[PDB]
Amino acid sequence: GHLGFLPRKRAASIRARVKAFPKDDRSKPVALTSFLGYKAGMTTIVRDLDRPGSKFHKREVVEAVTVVDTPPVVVVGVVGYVETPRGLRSLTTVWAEHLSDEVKRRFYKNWYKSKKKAFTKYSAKYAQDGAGIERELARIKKYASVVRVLVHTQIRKTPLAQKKAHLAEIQLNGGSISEKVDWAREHFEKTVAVDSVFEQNEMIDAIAVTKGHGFEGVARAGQRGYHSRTSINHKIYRVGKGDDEANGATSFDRTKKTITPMGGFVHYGEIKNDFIMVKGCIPGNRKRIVTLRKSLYTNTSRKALEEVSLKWIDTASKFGKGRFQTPAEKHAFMGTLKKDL
Amino acid sequence: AKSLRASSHLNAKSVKRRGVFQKAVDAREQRISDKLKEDLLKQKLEDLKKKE
Amino acid sequence: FNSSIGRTAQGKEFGVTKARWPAKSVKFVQGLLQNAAANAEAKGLDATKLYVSHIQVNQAPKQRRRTYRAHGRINKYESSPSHIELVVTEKEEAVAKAAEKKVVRLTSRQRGRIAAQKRIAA
RNA sequence: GCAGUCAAGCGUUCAUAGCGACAUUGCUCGGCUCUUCCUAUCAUACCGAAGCAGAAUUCGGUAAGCGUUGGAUUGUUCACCCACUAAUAGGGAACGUGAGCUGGGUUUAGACCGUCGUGAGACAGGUUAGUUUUACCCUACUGAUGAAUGUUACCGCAAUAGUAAUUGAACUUAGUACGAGAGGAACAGUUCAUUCGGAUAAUUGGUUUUUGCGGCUGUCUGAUCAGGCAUUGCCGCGAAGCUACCAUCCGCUGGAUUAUGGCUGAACGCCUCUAAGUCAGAAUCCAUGCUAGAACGCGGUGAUUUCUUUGCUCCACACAAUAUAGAUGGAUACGAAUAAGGCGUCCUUGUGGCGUCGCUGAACCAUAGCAGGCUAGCAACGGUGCACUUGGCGGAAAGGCCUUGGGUGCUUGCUGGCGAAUUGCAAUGUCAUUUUGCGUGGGGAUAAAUCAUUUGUAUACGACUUAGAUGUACAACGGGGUAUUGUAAGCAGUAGAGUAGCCUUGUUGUUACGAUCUGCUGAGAUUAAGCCUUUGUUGUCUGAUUUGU
RNA sequence: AGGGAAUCUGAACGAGAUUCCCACUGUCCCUAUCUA
RNA sequence: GUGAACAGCCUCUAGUUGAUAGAAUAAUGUAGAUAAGGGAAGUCGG
Repeated sequence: GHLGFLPRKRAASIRARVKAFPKDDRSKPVALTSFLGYKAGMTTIVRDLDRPGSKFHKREVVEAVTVVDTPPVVVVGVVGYVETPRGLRSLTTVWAEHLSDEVKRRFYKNWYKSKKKAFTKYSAKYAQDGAGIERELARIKKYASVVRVLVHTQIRKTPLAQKKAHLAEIQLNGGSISEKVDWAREHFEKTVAVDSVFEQNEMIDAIAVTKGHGFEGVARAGQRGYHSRTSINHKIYRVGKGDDEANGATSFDRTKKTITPMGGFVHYGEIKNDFIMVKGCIPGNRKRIVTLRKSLYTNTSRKALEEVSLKWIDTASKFGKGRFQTPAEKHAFMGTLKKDL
Repeated sequence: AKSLRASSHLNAKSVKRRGVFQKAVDAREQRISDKLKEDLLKQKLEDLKKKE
Repeated sequence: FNSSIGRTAQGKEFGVTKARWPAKSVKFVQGLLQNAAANAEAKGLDATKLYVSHIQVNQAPKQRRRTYRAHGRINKYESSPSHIELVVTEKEEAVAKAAEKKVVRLTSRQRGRIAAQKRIAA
């Protein structure tokens, strides 16, 4: 096999942490560098191909895309790291004073038995003109060469029966560390949307813990699957919206439909919020939390520069076989049934 | 065939990266940060919904 | 005596990965504990201040079953019986506040020094 | 190789005691499969020489990063055929790979002894030996738990170890460069594919004890329907799941160099790519990226049990204990250079002038008091201890550094007066600093984890992810969707072969039996067990343990 | 009421042997899934 | 008894329910199936 992907062992957690970040330019505006959601879905798209030099210039191509569900990420903190001869070293983290039920749930393994007394003295530590919070924020701005944002996911807006959101750390590639820590100050308790991180025609690297297959039998026997994998260069085809109906509508199809198939995806619900439709196949299975970083570097070929003109979204039944896009088209083709009249 | 780490191809790709190839990414970044700045104002309006 | 036990979650309590549910042995021990508790009643002792201080199980003379067999061999099987014995004891809060005199010998230079110290210090 | 031709020298003087290098002249047991390594490299990368016009090629240099195919082959193959490919390079892992294995050879093959035998061999005489192989050993290698460092939880950092991409051609560039012509390139731009790896199941194909639905054969309930049943009786379709270059997606960019080409330039009054310097330059190296995280590497942050008969932490003095890889005046802070510097002063403010210093820390600062007591003063506004206190500074392990002041003892700067002894001529003579426990007298703070049940993104077992003390809670049912099968049971009919039966002998005459066709009927059944959704109904919400700076 | 055709061997043969022609198959390309 | 049948499959009379159990259900192994396209290219040798 590949000797790089060793030791071929089970990961530390389902939420794999992002190993490296995109560099930094100290003149660029403040913007997030990685996003997270919940991968669950896969679907077929057709599009006309404006890729000149190819055998399919001004032709149409069918291809497989994946739908990661991405509820609006909520900022609950910021971390500052000093540059040492020993690597980086977190000197101060700061939180949001009033955090959701989801994250106070993340701080316990057994949620129901506890008195739910998580950040009581920390919120009481805030309870004045600030004084100590602004002291720690001065501490971050004075030192700390890089600044990373503590976020979490909106787990309840996702159909998952987990209730327990994931903490993460996302660096900022907007220059002047002052603007980093003050962007964070403008964003405590607030939420960050998907399309404020990504857009169409943008290459990303989705990282995921790879679908556990359990025990398996130099070509050696042992563990197969459940490894933390980084896959790079998956083009974003569509960023979606929850409130907006006709997400499944293209420039061509234009029928008022959601990208959610009939009876939803298999083993996972519908979509009730923002999503990213990424091309190809992201690692992990359905219901799996994926962390989407962006490219690391200027990765422009013509596979990264071209504009996607989506023509049609397959929303037919994945559970079973596909014959109808809408429920409306099933009973339009069928005629009327027994229990109808 | 020239390798992935073939010196001449890395230099030819650096000739690319100082032209159109970075400028499109540096326009896309401005459009992303713009909508991020737009995301503050909406939430501030929903601050003023409760403040009303 | 724990080689090739199926490791359990219920051993976390004791810091051991391997643990078992040995029904026959448990039933015998609690039969002896019930006997010991009643011996405590007959003697006239407390019920809640009562802890097991000594519990010792050592090997007994083995039983000798035999079964015929490969090549018609006589592979001798042996039961491994045991002599269980235990003592339950009254718990004692604050045992003693008394010690030995601990007589200290010290030379002319130490006698002299201590005397000089009490001439100076309070 | 032999003989001769030269022939640097040496032969004890030395060519005529002899040896004698490079040349030169005479004729002439084999093979299947994997892992790792070597370079003495076949291809891929970059170069140098070559009548190298272009293309193609030959030799040579650096180079082991990555590659090195598919069939027919058996008079002893110790041969080779015919293609594909960029190319199908050569070897090691001393009996590598026969205790990972087979395909064809000894003749009833070891050793000793005997009998009959001219030169010549037999005898199915006779005695014999042919033990390392299994280890429910040992440990490598893969993977998995795990006590400990207050507990417990979340977010992290990254020492170290591994690492990966590969080759082919297609379009412009072109029918241009170059070419009598025949032919015929290359960089920059873009497009695919091959091998390899990491994944993933949208669709396609595959697959079925959902044995889901349907059909057939048999077999039992006395017949329909239901099925009992058939070593899963047989057949068609087939969800979920699992899956295939039989499917689809994805697989990077900066420095340092090698051969080589150079710049300035010595050695050597020319020159010289090298000696001091110096630019470029390979698929090379090291990083970036990609994977694990040290369970005795580290950081930040959240919570830390309240009547346990005030449990737990923090300040003060107090007694016991427990130790110390080893206090016993002070770890006393510029940086850089060495063919140079430090300091002081001055000015034209500089790679500046002038003076001075080192040649050891042999220094410098602290240092005299019952192991440092008690007191009388004199001189000066100093030095220092202690605790209150104004800030500023310190992130590389900051955990300390300076500073503003008020009080407060002490001062050996100088001079007085008391006290020390008997520790008997020495005996470390104990004065340091950790880790604690029991007592005190004041502050402060009001938990989680495990088991058990559930979950299924996980799963040998562990472990992991979940869920649950009155809620857009959870469980069971229930409804709605989506799928799979293909028209359920029952009933009716004018559709009815063919027949029994009233005689009006029928030109859908009739009463009944009557395969099947038709209708209610894309119906019926199943549909989460690892699909979706939940205003319905019904119920659950509390058991044991363990943990302290 | 599994083939077929030749040949070597003791004209059909005999589950004799070999070679070829036609059909068939997971033996393989290249494995994948299910049950016991 | 059904069946052309000593094939099985089902039973009457009569006799058994004896063989450690329970909990899980991943890979491997043995055995049996099915499979796109090609159809011995596998292998010394269908």
